[PDB]
Amino acid sequence: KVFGRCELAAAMKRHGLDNYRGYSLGNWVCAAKFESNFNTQATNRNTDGSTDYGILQINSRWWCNDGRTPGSRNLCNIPCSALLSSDITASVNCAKKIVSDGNGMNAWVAWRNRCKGTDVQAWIRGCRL
Ligand code: NA
Repeated sequence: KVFGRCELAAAMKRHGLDNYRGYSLGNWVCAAKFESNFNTQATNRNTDGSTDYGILQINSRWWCNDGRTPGSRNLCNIPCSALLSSDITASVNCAKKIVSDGNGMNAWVAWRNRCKGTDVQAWIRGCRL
């Protein structure tokens, strides 16, 4: 599913991401935009052989099991395919584990490079939330 910007914001809000560990909703929407262009089916292979999955591009080296990333962990305890669902619950629940891991949203390279220190509230302006 390709979300609309406000549709995604609402979904994320309902799943407890607004201000989760102090990151306002616009941060999450901004990261999704640049990670996946709001497409839950997005996948991208990394140089190390791991793959990033879903709307928030969660990596198989640490967070999910894809059966093809040797020596990896599965810290969210989920098949990576669950992250591609139109239902974002598994991505959100896993993202809450990731953002709590020490480095905050800096875990998402696109957040650090494209969202951090920008007016992220712009991503939810105009939405009914
Ligand atoms: Na893994």
